[PDB]
Amino acid sequence: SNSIEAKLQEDLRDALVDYYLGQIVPNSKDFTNLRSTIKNVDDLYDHL
Amino acid sequence: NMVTFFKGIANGLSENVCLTTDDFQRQELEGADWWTLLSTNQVIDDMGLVLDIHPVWGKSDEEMLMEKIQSIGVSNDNNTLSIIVQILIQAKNAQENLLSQTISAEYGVERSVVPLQLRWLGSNVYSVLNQVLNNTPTDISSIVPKLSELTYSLLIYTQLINSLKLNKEFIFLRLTQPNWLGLTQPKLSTQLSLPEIYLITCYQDWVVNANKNEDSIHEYLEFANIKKTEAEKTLVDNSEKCAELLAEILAWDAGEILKAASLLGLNPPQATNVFEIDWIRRLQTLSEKTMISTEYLWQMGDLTENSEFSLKEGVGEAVMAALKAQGDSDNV
Amino acid sequence: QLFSKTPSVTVFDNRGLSVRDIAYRRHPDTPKVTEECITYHQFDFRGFLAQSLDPRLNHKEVTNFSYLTDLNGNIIYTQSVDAGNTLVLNDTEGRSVIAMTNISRNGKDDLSLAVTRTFQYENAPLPGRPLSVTEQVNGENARITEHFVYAGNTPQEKNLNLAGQCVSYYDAAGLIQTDSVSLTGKPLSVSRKLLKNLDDTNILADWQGNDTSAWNSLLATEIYTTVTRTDAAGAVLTTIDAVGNQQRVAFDIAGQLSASWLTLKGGQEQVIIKVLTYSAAGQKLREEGGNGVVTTYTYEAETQRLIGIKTERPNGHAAGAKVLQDLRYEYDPVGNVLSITNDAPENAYRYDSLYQLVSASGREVAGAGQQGSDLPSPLVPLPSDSSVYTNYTRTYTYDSAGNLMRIRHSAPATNNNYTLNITVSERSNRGVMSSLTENPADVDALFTASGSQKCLQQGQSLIWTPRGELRTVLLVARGETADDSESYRYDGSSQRILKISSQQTNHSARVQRALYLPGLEWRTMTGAEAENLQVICIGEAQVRVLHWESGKPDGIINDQIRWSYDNLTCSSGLEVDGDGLVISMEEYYPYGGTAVWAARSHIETAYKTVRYSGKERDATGLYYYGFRYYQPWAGRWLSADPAGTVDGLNLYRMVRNNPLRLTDPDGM
Repeated sequence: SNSIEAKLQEDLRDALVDYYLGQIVPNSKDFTNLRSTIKNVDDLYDHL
Repeated sequence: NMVTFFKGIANGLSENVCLTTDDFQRQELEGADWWTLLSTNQVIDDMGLVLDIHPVWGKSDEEMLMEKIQSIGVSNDNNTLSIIVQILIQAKNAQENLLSQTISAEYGVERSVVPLQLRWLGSNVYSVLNQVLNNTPTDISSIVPKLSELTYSLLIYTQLINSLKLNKEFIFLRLTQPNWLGLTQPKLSTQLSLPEIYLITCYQDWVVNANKNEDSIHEYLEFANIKKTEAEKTLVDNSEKCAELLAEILAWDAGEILKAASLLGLNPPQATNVFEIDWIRRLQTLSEKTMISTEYLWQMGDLTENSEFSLKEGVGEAVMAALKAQGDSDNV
Repeated sequence: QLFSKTPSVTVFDNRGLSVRDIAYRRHPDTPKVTEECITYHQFDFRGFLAQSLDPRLNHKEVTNFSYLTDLNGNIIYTQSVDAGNTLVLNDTEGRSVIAMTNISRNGKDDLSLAVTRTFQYENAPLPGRPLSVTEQVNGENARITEHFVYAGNTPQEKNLNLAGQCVSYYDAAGLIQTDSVSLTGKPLSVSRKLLKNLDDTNILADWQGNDTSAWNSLLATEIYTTVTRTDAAGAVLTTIDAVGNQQRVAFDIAGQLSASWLTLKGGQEQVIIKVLTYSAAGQKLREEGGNGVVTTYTYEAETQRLIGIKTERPNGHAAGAKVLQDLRYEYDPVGNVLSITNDAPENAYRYDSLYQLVSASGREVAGAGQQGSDLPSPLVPLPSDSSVYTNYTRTYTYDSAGNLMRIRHSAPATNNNYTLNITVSERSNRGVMSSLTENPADVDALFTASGSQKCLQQGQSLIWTPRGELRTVLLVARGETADDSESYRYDGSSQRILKISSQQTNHSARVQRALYLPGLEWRTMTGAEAENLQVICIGEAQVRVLHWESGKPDGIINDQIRWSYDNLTCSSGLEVDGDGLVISMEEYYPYGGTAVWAARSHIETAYKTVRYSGKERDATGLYYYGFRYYQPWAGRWLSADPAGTVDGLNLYRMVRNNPLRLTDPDGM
């Protein structure tokens, strides 16, 4: 079933999340000053 | 045990198998004694015995006995030749049948294939009769173990063949066509290795699993193998025709098969050795598992090789395509 | 008991048919192993058994059977490595049409050995009943082995109740002209005519062409008709073997036999019984024949396991009080014997958990020697000695599959100890005592494509025929002389209607010809002075009687009547006169070799041939069992019957090897 792959996309969520915390936080030329945003949910509001 | 073999064979050879000058100076046989002629052009022994040639699908009983005389022509008369063929064939039949009846059938031997059993031992009826007379060893002391080793290898061959429930045509065409098999080696008779055994396995497997008659398979193998090797290489045409025939035999895409040969680099495309068909068939098994494009199924080998990503992501997507399409075929 | 945990099981597929045999078999004196006594059974997608095996062939990887079938899936043409490929073929209406067997082992097997028989029928308006059948020699001539001539419906046929009926079964061995029948449907007479010379071994008994206007050349002068009268109960009022033997019987208020009186040829008719007592089970209890002895029998009334039998001449008998025997017997829970004894010293037995016999120690008569294909001399007179039947041990051994191994023995009273060992096929039931051949794979060459043996006891002459029947033989002879040979006629029911043997070269030329008929054996040992004599079915199981037409005895009367002890095995082990003295006592192993053989007088040897198992001896020692035949030195059938498939794999499987496991010997 597609359910089988339906995990992958959560993995992709995690990937994005780390790309935020790992790359964006130190590499955000945007938002370079502002921090907080510790949790995934945050940008779902702030820019998503 | 061995003495009882030599018992019948040593006496019966002298009794009936000894073909004679009068047998070749019969009422119709005018002029020069064919017995002498064949006792010159070696076909009949000085003991009158037939010089038994090994059977092969390249010819047949009377075709061989005809060519035997026609290749030189001590008589030009078709009548004399043909009836002499009748004479030498009755002689050879008696010779061979007697040897079959004499060999310990208790060996678990089907008498009907004794001469081909001999040919798998490489040996022939005539050389058997030669050794038979070389000692007439109807006694335990004169039986040299070289002779009994044949029966021993027959114990092997028979337990095998008895598990096979062999057809004489199989062994006949086998020894005729090792070039159709995966191997063509000098003393397979003794080497008896795993490749040969697996060839037997996959051969019989294909036989039982195929959609069509065995001779239709032999026809495929003629039309593919002999046809490709008529000249050095000779068979562009029968790529598709063999692929479709095999598709009739096995129910799978001829086109897919042709492409399989293409990626195998087999030119001409006709997979025509038992191992080649078996590989192809394994590909079909993989198809029966997952119905994926065999191109990619084969491309999958590179995945293990890393060192690059584009092929990897491509085939990855291919696996997803398989997942969706085949899963859907499994679920819709 | 160690017999525990030997159970039988059955195990099924999801169709619900038992995919294997299971037992749990232990040899008791080596109790650590219980055998792999289990075997393969295989059934098609129609649920019909395609295969089953001897386990001993399974790792040998060679198959044992074939079956072939129609729509409706009935078996047609079918083989086993012992039975050979075989056919009987039948109408839509199941009427038989043709029969064939004896086909070789290459697969291109030779039906020129088909041994054919085929069947022929009425036409419209008549319903299609079989008027005839013919042999066909495989690949060759057909000859009309019988007709079944159906009557019309004349007032005559009404009178005779033969309306539409077979008034003339023209047949092998001649004709039975069925020529009167009762309103009770019972026959009332039938002219059994033999052949024009029934001792002619080669006149056809085949009934070609228009009608008996031809076959008058072939039917007998021996118009040895039978005639009959009947109760409304259908029990026999009287019946008369028209050569002159006749019978009458009477019964109790319910229907048990109370008396019978049986005319020997043209004589008076006399009662067989002096005193009678049954059990309430209708089994015997306390009887006195014309013999005038008290005999009595004692049993477990719950089961009629006879615990014993006693005989005496009673006090006040014509020859006074004299005990003649007092046998006692012992049995297991399922009811296998374990020992017997008698007085006027004991014997005892052992079996596999399978109840396959393994031991039979007892006492057996000195001087009889080690068993051959012979009958010894009797001890004469009957020993009063306490000992000449010296104690001994004997034992049995058997294959994993349904085949014997060996009999093994000691005679410690004389050190006459020995063992018998059987050579047997790598691949079939074909097998014999190892001195015929020691080779267990040569041995299989010795048997026909129908698995009958190619040659006799030690290679002597034999021919098998249609109806499968052995029909000529050379039991033993000097220099291959035919003057010691033997041959038979039988009817289509295989009724062994006539013996014709020679034993006369430089010998008494009394040609050993004997007829057999309803009520009758007629030994006709003709030409020394012809010894021609009848003996009658005084019963069947039988009292027995004799009448010389010629070749009179010495010191002995014509028409003398004698009773006999067909025992718990019907074995006629003792014979007694009308005066309560024993003529002869004899006994035999389960293997059928004699334990004892004795008589009070010597030429009494000539007068007794029905013996152990209650069956007829053939001349050498082997028994005419009754359709098949039994060899005692081998302790086996000398005869295959693959129709035993209903009850076992081995074509020569004798019996459940404790023979007393089973009740009644027809000897097929």
